[PDB]
Amino acid sequence: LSNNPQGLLLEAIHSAGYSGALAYPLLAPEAALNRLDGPSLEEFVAENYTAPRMVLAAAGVEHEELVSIAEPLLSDLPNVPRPDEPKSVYVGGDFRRHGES
Amino acid sequence: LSNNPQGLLLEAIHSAGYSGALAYPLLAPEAALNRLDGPSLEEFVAENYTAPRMVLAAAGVEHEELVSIAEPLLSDLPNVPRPDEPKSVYVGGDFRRHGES
Repeated sequence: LSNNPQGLLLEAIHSAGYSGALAYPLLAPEAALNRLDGPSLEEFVAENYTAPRMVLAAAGVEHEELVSIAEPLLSDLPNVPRPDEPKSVYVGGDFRRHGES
Repeated sequence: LSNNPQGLLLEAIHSAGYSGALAYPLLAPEAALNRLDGPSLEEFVAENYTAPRMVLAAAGVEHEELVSIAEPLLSDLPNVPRPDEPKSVYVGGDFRRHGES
């Protein structure tokens, strides 16, 4: 990953400035990469992929046929309400990482 | 190197909280290691390993014997003017490095 310092700096800004929900990394550090599992992903999806968070957008598709095809395949999901939004607070921060370049 | 964090932190403190002389690292970073060479060592030794900065100390040796064997081996070194010691100021802040969990 080190070959793209721009993305690294953007991620470092997020990690070092935000605290919590927005400071959570986006690129799966080594330990978490080692620890992740199929059941972990399955539980994450089952808990977070609920109906009030599904939007089926179409670009050049007629509405009538689109809904006629996507109603049977989606109307049977459980109606789990939206959880509380993950709150984060912005603080200062200084990140610094030496390397070869 | 990471197996002993104490030495790493001593080196880090020296580098961070000194500026030139004491800040010069002791464990030869990778770029310096690649740059280093035999002729460079030759020149460094020939420039620095001079007589006015050499002490030969014995622990269990008669002084007469030691001097009688050492004078025919060190008396002909060139007399140099002992170039001055480097300067270093203390003002320094923080070093932070992220590793294992």
